[PDB]
Amino acid sequence: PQITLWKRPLVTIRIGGQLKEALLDTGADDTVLEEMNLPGKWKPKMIGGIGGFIKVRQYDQIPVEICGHKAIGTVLVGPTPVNIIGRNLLTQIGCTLNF
Amino acid sequence: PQITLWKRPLVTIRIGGQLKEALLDTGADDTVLEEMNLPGKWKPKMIGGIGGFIKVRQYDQIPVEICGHKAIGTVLVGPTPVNIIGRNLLTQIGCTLNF
Ligand SMILES: CC(C)CN(C[C@@H](O)[C@H](Cc1ccccc1)NC(=O)O[C@H]1CO[C@H]2OCC[C@H]21)S(=O)(=O)c1ccc(N)cc1
Repeated sequence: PQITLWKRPLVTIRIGGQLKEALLDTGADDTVLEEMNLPGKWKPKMIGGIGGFIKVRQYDQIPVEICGHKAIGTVLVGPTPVNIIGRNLLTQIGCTLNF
Repeated sequence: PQITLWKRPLVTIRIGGQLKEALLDTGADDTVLEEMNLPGKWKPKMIGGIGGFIKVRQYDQIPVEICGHKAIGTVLVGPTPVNIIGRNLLTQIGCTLNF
């Protein structure tokens, strides 16, 4: 799709079998989801945002379907204010910015 | 033009007659720039992201050019680690997400 920006670019995703809403976030290097259970191994990591640093759980090589487009990559889980889809997955689905 | 998301979507902007590098950020409601001493009235605000909140100064109706496209609107100024062009100005320069 082409998505304009007069509203937040919120989309439905599928992950670990479940639906969620998430924000397409070109200013995020990484995909960060609010607290949820995912299968498999994870590693403790830290990541910084505008307000400082948080602890997250890093899950690798995770399948995520975004507006019907498939990705498989790293998902961080922790106290983000909103689920965000970062560039690690936006690149997989072929996103670009256009003006 | 089209901006890839393999790397951070940094572009040149002009504001308050300084040229700066800033992120084209679909995840940001409002534009936030690194600390700078702009002229004019402002109002305090808190904005929140990963890690919590920062305090910023809200300026209104500031001219900002972004890759040669003119815009004018709200600019927040405070201790962000990166200059961020948010949706308030992205719409004004014609920016969409596409996949
Ligand atoms: C978390 C979003 C809902 C909101 N943020 C925009 C977001 O794009 C920031 C923008 C950003 C970018 C760099 C540093 C701080 C903030 N990215 C971010 O937090 O990404 C994190 C996940 O991937 C990592 O890569 C970048 C930081 C990590 S935000 O910076 O907090 C923000 C909040 C309010 C406004 N008006 C402006 C910006």
